[PDB]
Amino acid sequence: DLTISNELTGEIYGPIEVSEDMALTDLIALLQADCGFDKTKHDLYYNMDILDSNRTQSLKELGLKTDDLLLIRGKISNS
Amino acid sequence: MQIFVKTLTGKCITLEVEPSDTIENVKAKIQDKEGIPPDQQRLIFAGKQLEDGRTLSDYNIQKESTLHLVLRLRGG
Repeated sequence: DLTISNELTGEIYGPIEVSEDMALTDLIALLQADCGFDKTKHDLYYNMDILDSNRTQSLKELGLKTDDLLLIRGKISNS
Repeated sequence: MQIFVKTLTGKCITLEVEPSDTIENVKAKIQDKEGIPPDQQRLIFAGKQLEDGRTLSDYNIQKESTLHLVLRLRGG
């Protein structure tokens, strides 16, 4: 139940179906394409924390469940 | 009818509503339970945003509908 909410532009996306066998980078790709996320000039808020380089763990390791939500923030006045 | 509202914190809340219930009224029920002000409450159903001045039947919201409650946080 991927709940992508880009509160920077006020754009909410539809609920995407995720899987444990799904690569993190694959999801990130969709995020950078559809949502417009960026791993250089954007900050990814996972639940209540930031996706740091230390968190190289995949979805099935980060703790994905029935409710998966990704918040897009950062940019300028936030980072 | 009963609906399911999932918050960003990963909480599944069930609310008792009617097909003729207004979105704003639903927000009031959320406010009464969670305490979060209606102004900071952004409800989205199936990717479609719900306006306070609209009803559940307007968005075809039926029983056991899964809604997403986004909170417009001023800080981050």
